[PDB]
Amino acid sequence: GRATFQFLPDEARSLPPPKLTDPRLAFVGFLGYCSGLIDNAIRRRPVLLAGLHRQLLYITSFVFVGYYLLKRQDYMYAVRDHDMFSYIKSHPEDFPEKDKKTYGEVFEEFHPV
Amino acid sequence: PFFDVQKRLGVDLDRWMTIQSAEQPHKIPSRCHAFEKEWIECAHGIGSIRAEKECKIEFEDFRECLLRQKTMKRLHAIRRQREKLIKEGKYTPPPH
Amino acid sequence: SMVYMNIMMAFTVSLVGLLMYRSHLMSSLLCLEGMMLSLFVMAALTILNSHFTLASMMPIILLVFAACEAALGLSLLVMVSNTYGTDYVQNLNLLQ
Amino acid sequence: NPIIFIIILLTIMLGTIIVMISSHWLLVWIGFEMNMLAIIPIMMKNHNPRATEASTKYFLTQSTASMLLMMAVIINLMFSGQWTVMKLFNPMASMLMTMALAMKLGMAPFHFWVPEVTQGIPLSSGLILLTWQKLAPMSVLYQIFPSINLNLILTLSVLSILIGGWGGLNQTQLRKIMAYSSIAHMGWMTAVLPYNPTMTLLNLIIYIIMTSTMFTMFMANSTTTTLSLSHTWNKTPIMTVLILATLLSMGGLPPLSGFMPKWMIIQEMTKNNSIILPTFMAITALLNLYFYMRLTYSTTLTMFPSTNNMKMKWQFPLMKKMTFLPTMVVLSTMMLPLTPMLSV
Amino acid sequence: AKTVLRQYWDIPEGTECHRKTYATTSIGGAAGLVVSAYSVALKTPTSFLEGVARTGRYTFTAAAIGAIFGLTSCISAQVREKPDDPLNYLIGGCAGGLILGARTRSYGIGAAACAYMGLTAALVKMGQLEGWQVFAEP
Amino acid sequence: LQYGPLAYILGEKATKKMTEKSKLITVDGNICSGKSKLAKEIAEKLGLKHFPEAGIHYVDSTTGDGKPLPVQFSGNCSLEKFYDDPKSNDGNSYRLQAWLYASRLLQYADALEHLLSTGQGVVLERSIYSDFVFLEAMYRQGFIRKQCVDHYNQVKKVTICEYLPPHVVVYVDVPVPEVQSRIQKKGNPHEMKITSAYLQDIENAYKGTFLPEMSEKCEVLQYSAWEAQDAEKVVEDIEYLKYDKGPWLDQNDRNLHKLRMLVQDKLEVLNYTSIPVFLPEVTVGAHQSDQVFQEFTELPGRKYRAGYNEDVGDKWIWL
Amino acid sequence: MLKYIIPTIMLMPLTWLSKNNMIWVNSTAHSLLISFTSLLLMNQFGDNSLNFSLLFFSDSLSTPLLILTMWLLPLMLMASQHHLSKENLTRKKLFITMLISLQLFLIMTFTAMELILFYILFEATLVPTLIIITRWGNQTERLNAGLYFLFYTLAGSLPLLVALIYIQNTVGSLNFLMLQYWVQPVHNSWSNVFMWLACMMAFMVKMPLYGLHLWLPKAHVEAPIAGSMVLAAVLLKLGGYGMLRITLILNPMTDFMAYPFIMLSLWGMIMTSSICLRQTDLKSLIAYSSVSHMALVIVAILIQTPWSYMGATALMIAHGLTSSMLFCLANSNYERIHSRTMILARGLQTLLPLMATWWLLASLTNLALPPTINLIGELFVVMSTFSWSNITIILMGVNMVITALYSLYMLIMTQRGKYTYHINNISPSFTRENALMSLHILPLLLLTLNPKIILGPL
Amino acid sequence: LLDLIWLEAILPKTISLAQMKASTLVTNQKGLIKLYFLSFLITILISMILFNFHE
Repeated sequence: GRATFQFLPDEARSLPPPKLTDPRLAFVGFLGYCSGLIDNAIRRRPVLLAGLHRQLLYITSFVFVGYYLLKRQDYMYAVRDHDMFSYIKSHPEDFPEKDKKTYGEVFEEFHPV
Repeated sequence: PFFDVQKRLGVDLDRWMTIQSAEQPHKIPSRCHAFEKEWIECAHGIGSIRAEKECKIEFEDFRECLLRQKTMKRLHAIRRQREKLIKEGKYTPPPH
Repeated sequence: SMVYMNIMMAFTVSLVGLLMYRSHLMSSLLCLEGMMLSLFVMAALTILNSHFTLASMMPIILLVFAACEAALGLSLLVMVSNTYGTDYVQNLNLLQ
Repeated sequence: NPIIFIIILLTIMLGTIIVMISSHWLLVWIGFEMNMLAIIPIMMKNHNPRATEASTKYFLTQSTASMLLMMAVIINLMFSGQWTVMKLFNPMASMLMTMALAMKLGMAPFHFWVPEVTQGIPLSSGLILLTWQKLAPMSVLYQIFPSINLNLILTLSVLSILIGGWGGLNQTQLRKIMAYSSIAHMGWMTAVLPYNPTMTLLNLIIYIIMTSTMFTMFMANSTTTTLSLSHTWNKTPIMTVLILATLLSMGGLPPLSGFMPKWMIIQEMTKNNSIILPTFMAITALLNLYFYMRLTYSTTLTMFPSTNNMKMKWQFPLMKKMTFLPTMVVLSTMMLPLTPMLSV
Repeated sequence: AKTVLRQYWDIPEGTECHRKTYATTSIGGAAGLVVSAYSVALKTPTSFLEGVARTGRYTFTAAAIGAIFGLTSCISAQVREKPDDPLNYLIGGCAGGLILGARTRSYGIGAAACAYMGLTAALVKMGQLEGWQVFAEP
Repeated sequence: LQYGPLAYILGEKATKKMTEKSKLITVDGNICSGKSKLAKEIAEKLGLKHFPEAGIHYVDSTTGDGKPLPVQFSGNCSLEKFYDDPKSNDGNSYRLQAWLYASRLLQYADALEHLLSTGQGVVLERSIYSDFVFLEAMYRQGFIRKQCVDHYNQVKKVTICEYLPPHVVVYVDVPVPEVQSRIQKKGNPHEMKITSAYLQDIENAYKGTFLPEMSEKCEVLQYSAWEAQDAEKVVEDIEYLKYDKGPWLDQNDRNLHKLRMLVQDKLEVLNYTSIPVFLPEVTVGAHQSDQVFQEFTELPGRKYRAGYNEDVGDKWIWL
Repeated sequence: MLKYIIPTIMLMPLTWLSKNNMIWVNSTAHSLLISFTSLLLMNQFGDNSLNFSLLFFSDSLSTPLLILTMWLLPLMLMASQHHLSKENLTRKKLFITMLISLQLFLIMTFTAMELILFYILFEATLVPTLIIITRWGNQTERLNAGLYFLFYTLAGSLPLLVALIYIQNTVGSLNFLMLQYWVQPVHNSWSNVFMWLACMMAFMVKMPLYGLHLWLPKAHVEAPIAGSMVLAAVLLKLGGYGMLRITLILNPMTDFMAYPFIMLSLWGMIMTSSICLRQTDLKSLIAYSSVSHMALVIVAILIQTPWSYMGATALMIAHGLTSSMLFCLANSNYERIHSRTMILARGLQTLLPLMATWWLLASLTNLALPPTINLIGELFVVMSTFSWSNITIILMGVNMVITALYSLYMLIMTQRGKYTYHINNISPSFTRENALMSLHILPLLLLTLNPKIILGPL
Repeated sequence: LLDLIWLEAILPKTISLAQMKASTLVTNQKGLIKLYFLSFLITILISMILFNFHE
């Protein structure tokens, strides 16, 4: 949690990175693929297959940004579990070892209809 | 949200004029300068949620350095210790 | 001491019934500029006995905005009388 | 006039940065002082005698709401003399703090700051600029957060949606219908702020997006609900389908993404064994939906396009950043497993 | 304040039927002042001795409700079987609500004042009966 | 005429084209008197782009290319059908006046659009102010009702806010009602027998109604005779040109005036007269009904898809 | 579902992608082809259990219920074309796409693998239904009925989220129904009443009790083009089955307070069918039949211990096919006489002889003539609640009495004559009018041969 | 006489209940800038007396 005011810090090197052909990155920009079609539909285009140069660079936008956004999402869970397991590792008095007991110990309710 | 730009790049936008013992342009301290430096020494790496219930000694006297609350009460009650016995002797001390 | 109770009693020159009411709105903008010197003084009594040596530039800067603030508010109060001739806070047209 | 309109407009967001970039209560005083100085011209531009009699009702409400803040600073100047932005060391100060700042964000008390300004300003164009003043004090309640009384911040917030809800069923003027349900969406976020103060910002970033895209849709002609009828068959029938989608999204229905906050925000409100608190509010925003249904029953059912007037010409306004707003304000509910790990 | 509840919820618990309804008319009596203060402020100026808010009968109504609101319980707490129960304290709902039903005539208000007040009556003592806590922390 | 903020900070359009050549001029006249015998004749010498008066097809006379689409889609009350003056009808004879006013307003919204763009004077035929003179004898002849008279009377205070007045406004040489022979001898088979109640009343309504703009600071040049015919031709050519700069303005009222400094009289009229869909933007009709100015919801609400073939004529891919 | 959702989304960029009037034949062609693939991998075996792929499917193992959900888009397009063909093609492309968009979420529903995936898909509907209610109806009382369809379904379903998120952080996580091996019991308390009650009441608002049925003859009375979402809204009512997923486990031992749900829904059953014999609107006649013998399952679920789940499952798709066709019998014979008043349509049975069989074999399934899927369903419910208390044969027997006099009253109103009027009503029930009236009884009596496919676990 | 009355009486009472109280909160907010601020002061004092707020 240290090294304040970074977009993503230096210590995110040992994370996988989240490489492509993941369905979110297909979906990020699929809505942008839908968004460029709206961009024609607002203005009485009347094409719905209009100028491709407006219909491109929406795809380029979301995918690049969404990739560069997801590198810290996988970092923040990785730094989340990293600090929990240390506090699990110290203080064993807050984390006891439960006893293993099979179904020869329990006498449950017993409620039949 | 607290972006904290001024910790990244090392300019002090303000900071100097924040606490009672920081710079003192010609080094004239306050009346409670000795307790500021002592109390800030207590809670530094402490995360301030345990500092409210652990330190609790270096803060309380510092509150009582500044307002002099019970010092003025121990002084005021001496005006009622004596000074009903104005007429019952004990001037104490004679001048000077 | 009692030099703070008076004046903390004198901070109640807001009192909100007479901070926008009644008419002749100049009477209400009056106590908006007169609510200062209950902040300009109440700061100045605290920075000065307790020798901070640096925060006493803040009472100088406390006037500089509140003068420019109230001067802006006085510009608009001509505009309510430029359209009418009388300020009269019981003017109300835009409901809520 | 054109260049000086930027320099006024530029310093509005420069006023709110110093609110966030500060370690010192004097600078956060200057920060949204000059915002109250640099909004007053934007109220004026076409000089109509309601606007002059509206900004002056705007003005002194944000002069006192300024002025009590400096009173709250000088109290805990006396107590321990530290001026960092942190816990306020005095319950007589923090009480005077939170319900001073509740006027700038206006909560349910400190009431008519919100309808009486936003109604009838002839600049209905924007007045999207009333999203900065909801953004500056929220950046102050992120730090003050571990020093409150926990009753006042809820009682201003339990009253928030119960009275921001009822207030607008009795309306036609769609600026007031946007002015209302703007106290309600300040009710959901400060009911949560004592419990895990992030997953508050999730509600705010959603609220900037869905409200900014509502005004841009409104900038063809739209003034009143009866005028919201007469553009389906005249201007563009695709506008009627779009204005349906955002409202049904902003009501919180789970096929869209205005259900993204609540779904997450109850994950925090219970988990803290507080159950009767969300069940009141979750059933309260239900008649916050009867604004939107009965608004969608105007435009999407061909309700009387009379007075034959043809717009045989095209439209050339500037719908800036509009093509990407109802593609992140509707379709994002699947694509946010962690938005609350970017913003956290 | 909260200590009023710390003398309400603490000592009587069904018995001592005078101090029960002496303290439980203080709270409901006090809230008549709160509805009086906005009815002279949010409503315009009344007659010569404000607060004289338009129809009156405000603090005349509110303290009368809390006057019976212990009394319907503390009678019926001990006379039946001697606990305090959710069905015990249910009884103070309807006829406790019917003060607002008696004045400002019924047949459309009074039974609706009876019905819904009986819903919110029993849940309160049910609250500490399960240990419910509204404004909590971890 | 301004083009956004970015072009406006480099070169402004208030006064480097209007070098006193604003000269926004109109005529008033009466029927068969000041049509084009005097109005259209003076374009040169002074360089004044003439605009026609009115008609149903003015919106058809723009946006293209350009041929006028028929009276089904632009359903009005049909020049040479309302001459039956139907005092008892469905109807409506008032529904002409709505489209008469909106075809009127777009000429004056292109007038100011043309000047600051170029710098030329413009003669109009009848301005936006002439539309109330018809209403005087539209009222006293029984083919109108009240609660329709008040409607455009409420539009007049709404839609007319930024309009700088015309300059040497000419009441044309108008006879002593010789129009009863002018409406007959000059043809006009459907302009017919309807008596002096429409003849005399509008003539009495040119004097007592048009007087405040005639008494507004822009000096008028009035004639009342048979015609100009080289007696008021050059006299309204030369001595009106001397009244273009010298004997021209008193309170000055129209100059693209003292806010011509990239300020509210320089752009904020020349940015609100460009793109003339915001000019008839408050031309939205009644509260609900008004009992004359209506269109039903789906019939004739289904007369729109016939006029919406592809909804934009030509634009292709790849651009 | 591996990919059943993935072809049925590919139906959607086929409709607008097409030509002119070919848009009807292109959609109905491919939509029938899923009915092989729907059957194909499903109906496998079978003894504890078929977890299917992942966190997206438990394959709807012991409750099939899903093949019937896939008939309908190639059943409604042939039904809706009667009075729809006057609008624009741009809106005719819309009304096919939102109908597919209703089938998309129902496919991930009924399987759903979880309980929180269920709810967000349980509420993912009601937006595309409401568009079919408000637009595309007839004259007014659409708009209040558009609001009565909300605010019962949505007021109840929000206390699910308070309780389902409460379970997710109390006992492990609810994410699987097969991590429900560890279940602590739920005793008698004052908080465990509400945990049972809030988790249950949002299902009662869709499959109605006698109270709170007030929205059901509102949306079905004033209804789209030819029953076009009314066929969907009868599946959606029985698509609130998830009480079978919840209450079998997950507070298993609360029968203590079943009794205000029994007696309200067992006496209401004998009355809400009795309150319909004086109906004058024909589509409101069927709309109360759908109240009565749907509410027999509510006393069949809360009473546990199968020989009821034998029948309570068979009753969900008993009138899934019956009450669909009865709406189709009334979506027809309204195109010819423009009123739904049951008085006016007399003089019949001579003019349209071929559809006389379609009236009877509909109304012979409520009389239910034991070798069908109907009296194999009721006679397991009857032999179940007999073993609760013996006295319940009385009310449920008089239920069998009045619905016999009820179903024939709709038949016998057409066996009259002399017709008095009606130069119209010529059309002799064309090839489409019998085709979409078929494919209802053709699977309905077919499955009576081996109805082991229609059974729970059980 | 029952199914359209005493099921329709209790729940569409709530429609006519809230709109009875959605009128007491625009028609009593009728301007009166004199009477905004007299009502802010009651709110600022009642926070002092009531409860937890100073504690």
